[PDB]
Amino acid sequence: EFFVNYVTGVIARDKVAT
Amino acid sequence: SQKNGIATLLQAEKEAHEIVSKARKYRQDKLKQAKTDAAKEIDSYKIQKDKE
Repeated sequence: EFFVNYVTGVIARDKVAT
Repeated sequence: SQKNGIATLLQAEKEAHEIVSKARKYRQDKLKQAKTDAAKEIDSYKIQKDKE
């Protein structure tokens, strides 16, 4: 699934839109 | 496509290393010519001032 040199992470859906 | 997810990245880093090699080899051949043209000069000067 793509499109140091890049950032990876994970967040709660409560703030995905913001 | 998803495999295009590396098309813009692998080639980007390859271009980065290409410009690297450009900096480290266009200057290296200058080290080749500089170390050579300045080495064939001394003996030629010696003979130039040794005919006299």
